[PDB]
Amino acid sequence: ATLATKKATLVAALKDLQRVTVAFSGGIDSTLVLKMALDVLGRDNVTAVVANSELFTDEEFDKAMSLAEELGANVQGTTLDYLSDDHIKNNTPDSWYYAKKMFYSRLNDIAANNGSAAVLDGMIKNARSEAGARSLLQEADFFKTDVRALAQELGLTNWNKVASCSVSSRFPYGTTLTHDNIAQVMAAEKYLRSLGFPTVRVRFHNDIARIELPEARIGDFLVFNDRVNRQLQSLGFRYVTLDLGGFRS
Amino acid sequence: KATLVAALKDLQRVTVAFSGGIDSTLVLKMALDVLGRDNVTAVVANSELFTDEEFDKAMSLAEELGANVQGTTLDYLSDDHIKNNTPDSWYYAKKMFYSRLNDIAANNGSAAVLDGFKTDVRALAQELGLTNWNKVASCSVSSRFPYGTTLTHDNIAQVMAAEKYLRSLGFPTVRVRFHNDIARIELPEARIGDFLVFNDRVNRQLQSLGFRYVTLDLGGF
Amino acid sequence: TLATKKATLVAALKDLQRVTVAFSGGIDSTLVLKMALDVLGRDNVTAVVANSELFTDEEFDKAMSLAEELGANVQGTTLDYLSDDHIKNNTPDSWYYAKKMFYSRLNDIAANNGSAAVLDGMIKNRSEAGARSLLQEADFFKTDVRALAQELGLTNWNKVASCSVSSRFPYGTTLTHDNIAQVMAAEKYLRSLGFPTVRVRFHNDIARIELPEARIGDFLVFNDRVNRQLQSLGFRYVTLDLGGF
Amino acid sequence: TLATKKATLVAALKDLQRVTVAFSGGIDSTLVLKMALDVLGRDNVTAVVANSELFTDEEFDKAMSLAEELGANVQGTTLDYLSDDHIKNNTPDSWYYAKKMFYSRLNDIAANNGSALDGMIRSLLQEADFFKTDVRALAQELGLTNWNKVASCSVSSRFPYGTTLTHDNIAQVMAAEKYLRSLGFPTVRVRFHNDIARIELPEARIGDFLVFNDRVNRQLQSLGFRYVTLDLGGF
Amino acid sequence: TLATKKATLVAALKDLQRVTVAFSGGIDSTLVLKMALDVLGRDNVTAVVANSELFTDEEFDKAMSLAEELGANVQGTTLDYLSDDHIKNNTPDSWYYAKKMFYSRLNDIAANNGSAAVLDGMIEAGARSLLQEADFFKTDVRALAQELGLTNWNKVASCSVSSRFPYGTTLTHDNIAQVMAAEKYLRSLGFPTVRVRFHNDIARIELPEARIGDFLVFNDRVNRQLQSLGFRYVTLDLGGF
Amino acid sequence: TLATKKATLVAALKDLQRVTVAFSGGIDSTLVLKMALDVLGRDNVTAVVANSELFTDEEFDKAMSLAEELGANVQGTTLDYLSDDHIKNNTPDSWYYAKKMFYSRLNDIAANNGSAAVLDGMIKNKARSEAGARSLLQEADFFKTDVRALAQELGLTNWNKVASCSVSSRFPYGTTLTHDNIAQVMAAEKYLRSLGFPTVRVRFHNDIARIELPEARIGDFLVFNDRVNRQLQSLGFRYVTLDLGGF
Ligand SMILES: [Cs+]
Ligand SMILES: [Cs+]
Ligand SMILES: [Cs+]
Ligand SMILES: [Cs+]
Ligand SMILES: [Cs+]
Ligand SMILES: [Cs+]
Repeated sequence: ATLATKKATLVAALKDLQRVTVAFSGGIDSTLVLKMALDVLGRDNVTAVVANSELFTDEEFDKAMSLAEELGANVQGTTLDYLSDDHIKNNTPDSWYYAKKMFYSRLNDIAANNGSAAVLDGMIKNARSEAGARSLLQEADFFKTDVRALAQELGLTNWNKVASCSVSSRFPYGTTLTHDNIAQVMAAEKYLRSLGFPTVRVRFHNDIARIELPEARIGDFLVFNDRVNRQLQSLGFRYVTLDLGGFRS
Repeated sequence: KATLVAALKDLQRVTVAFSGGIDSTLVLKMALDVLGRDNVTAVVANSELFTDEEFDKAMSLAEELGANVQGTTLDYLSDDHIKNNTPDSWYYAKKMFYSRLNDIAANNGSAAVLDGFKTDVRALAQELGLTNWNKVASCSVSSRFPYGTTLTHDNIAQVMAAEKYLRSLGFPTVRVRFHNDIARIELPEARIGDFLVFNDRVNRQLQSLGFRYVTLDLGGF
Repeated sequence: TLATKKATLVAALKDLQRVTVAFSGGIDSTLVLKMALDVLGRDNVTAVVANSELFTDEEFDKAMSLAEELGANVQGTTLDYLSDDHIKNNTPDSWYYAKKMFYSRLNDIAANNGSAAVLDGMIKNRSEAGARSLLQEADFFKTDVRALAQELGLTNWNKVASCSVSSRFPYGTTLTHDNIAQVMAAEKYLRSLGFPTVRVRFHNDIARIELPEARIGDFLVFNDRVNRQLQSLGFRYVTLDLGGF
Repeated sequence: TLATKKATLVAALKDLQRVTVAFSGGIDSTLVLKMALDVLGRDNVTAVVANSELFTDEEFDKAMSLAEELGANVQGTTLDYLSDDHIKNNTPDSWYYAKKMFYSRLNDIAANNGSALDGMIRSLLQEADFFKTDVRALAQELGLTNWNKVASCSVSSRFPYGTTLTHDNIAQVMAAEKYLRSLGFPTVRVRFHNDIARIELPEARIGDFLVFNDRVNRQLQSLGFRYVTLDLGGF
Repeated sequence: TLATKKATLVAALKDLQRVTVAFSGGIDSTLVLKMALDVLGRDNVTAVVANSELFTDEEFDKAMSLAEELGANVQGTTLDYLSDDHIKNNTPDSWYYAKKMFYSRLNDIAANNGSAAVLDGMIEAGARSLLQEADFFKTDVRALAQELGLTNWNKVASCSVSSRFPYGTTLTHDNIAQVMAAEKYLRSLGFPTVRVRFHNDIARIELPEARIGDFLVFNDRVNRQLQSLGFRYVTLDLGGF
Repeated sequence: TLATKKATLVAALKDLQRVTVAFSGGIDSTLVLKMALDVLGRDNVTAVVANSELFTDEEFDKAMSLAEELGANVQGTTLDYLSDDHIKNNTPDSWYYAKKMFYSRLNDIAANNGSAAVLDGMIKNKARSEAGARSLLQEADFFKTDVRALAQELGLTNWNKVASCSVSSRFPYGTTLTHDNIAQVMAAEKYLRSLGFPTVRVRFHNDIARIELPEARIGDFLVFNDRVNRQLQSLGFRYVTLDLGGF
């Protein structure tokens, strides 16, 4: 339960694996996994993969790609067409399962080709598990607090402090995702973020946009009312609203 | 004042469409004062598209002036143009309204039904003026529903309860626009700042009335 | 039946011949004072307005002028509410011990000028003092009060009623001249900033300010000024109740 | 005593026999105009309204309609305050030369109709001991209901002492206040500081102003101001 | 001059031979515990962490965990501060008599474990502040902390819960729980610096004035929560924190 | 490549043997001072932080402590920027004459330290080069990402993430800088900073102070309205205003 033996667990596991492929998201957990992998195995035996997809922002992709380079890993992007699976295109409740399946199926193809012994992700002990992958922080009982601590011990400083999550969550179940509406939602959230709100949602309800913000920031939002209204109207919405129960999940 | 009083003497017996406003109160009192309690019949309309406070306040308000008051109820929702909320709904409603007042007038015996310049009106008001006004004007609840939407007994009650709640918080000028699972709240932009302490309570309150998401329009009115 | 009620009221006044009216400034006592004046004449009506440590000087001056404007001969009287321990110690029965002291003074006043009874504005919604509510004996229903006032031209009364300052103190807490002055000064300040509906609840070294919730947002710009002022008025801590009014 | 002062006003008016009233549209000028009418009769009282380059056209018209509705024969007059250099150059006594020019014209009109009065609290109200609270009482007692709940001061107050007033800056200032008024702020001043607009609001209203920040910034910038600011001490 | 400062610390430690440390979890106690461990070894160092009713269980656990991570022999003990009448009735002397109970227990621990002194972290009970004797400034502590690799201390300061009560009000287990439950709630809304001041039936909240604007959306929710926790009135102090 | 960029830099430091560092507190000067310390040792590196009337005391003290904590012998020095007529007269040239005066002092310090060069923290993208000082990161092709790359590798985790311009930006170009108005502007911003607004400008318009804040922070300012008004009025301003178009 000491942070040191947690680290020791992580190091011996990697030494056993010898060659790894890292599912690199750009967050703190992914950064700790990629950083520790390089520190134990060296740049030649680690491959960082970043997924380019229509369900996450281009900025998240671009900074993650550079973040891996700053960590000293040979990084490789790969593009995933999530909308090619009908459960995702039609935004059923099982969408998450087919997305992760399509994602881990792609990473195992990559690892199988560069000879790697495992795919690595940044699951930590916090209902999620994925058999064809090794979550070494979860496996060594790394808690959110242990990740921040080991990250500071190593000097890792520059990750992406906000998770942002898949855009399918901005559409109701049963709604079909298209390039236009996804682009419509992404343009809206990019705007609200540029005003200073890193945690933001623009939920799609056809002609109504419903914005979720953290309740503690709603007071500060008032100065942007008219600008958000006119801008989100340029993107296709007729009504621009603010959900009074703020940012739920 | 000279012309209006002479016009009243000519009609002798009248029925007044009483709204509670500046015009309706002044005409009803002058009609009562010129034609007498025995010759004036005041009617105030009760309907599913306006709140009971407008109705109940109007019946008690006119009695205070000393006129005999008569309520009548109108099933606007029996007209398909209103039930289906076409843009022409206003016209069929007013048509349905005056045909009811003309039936009433014919049976009571009135010569006419009276309705409600403003600068000349404000002056004649000063001669007496009275209190227990109805200083706020009403609007039909049809405006809270889009044109394609069919009006039901439940959603009208739903929207009216929501506005009645928001009014009680201290926001007399408000609209709760109906979009099925979404409530869209219109407030005057100068009041949106003052609304913030009530956010969570309005959310849980309007949700218990049937709404799934409770929202506030960034453009106010 | 409105005329029927007014006639009853008139028959009561004419019969009594001389009256003293506890004039509050409100619509009801104003209507009573107007009808009393109209039925018996200025010389046979004495309107009394009570001055006490439990209400503001502004409130007293306002009632005194409202009686003067109707054309009534008006007389102020000062009451030492704090001499009775039931008020001084602010028990929950304080409301009645205050009203008992009030009607007894009205009977002393009435007894010396010659009035047949004391008049107040109680309404069909005191007995121990021979006080009569002519509006309530004739089933005036608040709607009739607004009605007879319009008939008579009564247009200008005291639109907001005055609560006693004892409501600013918790039960059992003893009132001193300074506590009352502290509280009233605090509310006079807060009203002057633009908050006509306000309370400064007294909790010894704590001030607890009650506002209409919709006005708290506007209140923020005055926190430090209000804090320093109510602190200079005797409070050590100045707080704002999260549950408003 | 509220009637003892009414008697003073009525006694003074009968003595004057014929009157000319400087009617501003406010509570005080309204009370005088009504009393002159009822004590002296419509034929012996003339209400004069001053129009000038220093007050709003809306302010003039609201006064004109109220005087007629009170039943007075009312007469408009225009004053070119900008022709006196003390007014145009806004030195500190500019108020005195404007008021002098105003009463000199009001004395002119009155002599020609034949009258032998203003709303200060000659000011027949400030003689009978009216202290603003007495004025509202006589206003309620008399049935007066409609006047200007917001007091209109001359726009020369928006410029620092020494600034010369032009039609352009005056219009600029009046356009800005007219804009801010339409947003829900009836009490407002836009102080002119060349390229800087300094906006005074009642402190109780500053909280509500935030939703309009960017709109007024771009609007007052379009009227000629470069920087649009809000005075922290407000009105 | 910094390298001579470390030397004073090393000599003072070597002279003592066996030590017990009052470990707070902060940077100073971390530096003292780490250097004692580095000079004397785990077998000659005892880290003491106190559990008491005036500080949180969360804070207790974090000091316990920080001490284990440095590799120290750690000894928790509980202190019943409310058995001293100065603390229970919260006179103004409470702070000093509380510290006396604390240093008496640690010196009792030190006498039985075998240590020469009780060490604490400060830049009449035999306690010794070695960073002080050697003249460490806050600037010098952060410097030696990085020289050693320390990154993980307790960045949050901790006041005793006696500060939430006025002098003369007596502290009980129940009102203390009430005050701490309230502050933890407010912290969970997002206000890390907060006090819930106890005035019997009145709750008085001190906040950073810059966050009072942001607080309004929680007004009614805080009212009902702290009312449910025992308060009758929930108030906000206008002069902030 | 980065392994061999560190290499060029470490080789360059060994050649100079003794150095003086222009320490700003930012990541770039932090990387250089840290590498000089790691390659040449504490005895051979002298960190200099400049105090002046055009920058805050907070920025000065924060840089001094960052160098102390990094393990460098740190030495403050003060510059009288207002003695140069180009700086006092707030022309568009002022920045250059300031940097000339600044590097001129670093060279005197260096001559007394015994150092072979003056090092600054400039990276690949006249005052610096007229004085002969050297940007060692520029010389190994360090780009912003290579600075961040190496900062993690050395453990550098604590630098000064906020940049800070000279006070002359609070004055229009025609205005000549005086000690009294500089004190006026700086006291005000230090005041506003203490209220909880780290990003602030007090623009000087003679009798008018015009305050720039982030729009997202204007809402929070309300409880401080009357105190900021009276405080800046006590500092010499007649009117204290807030720009509606923020920062
Ligand atoms: Cs797994
Ligand atoms: Cs109804
Ligand atoms: Cs009094
Ligand atoms: Cs004009
Ligand atoms: Cs505990
Ligand atoms: Cs300085």
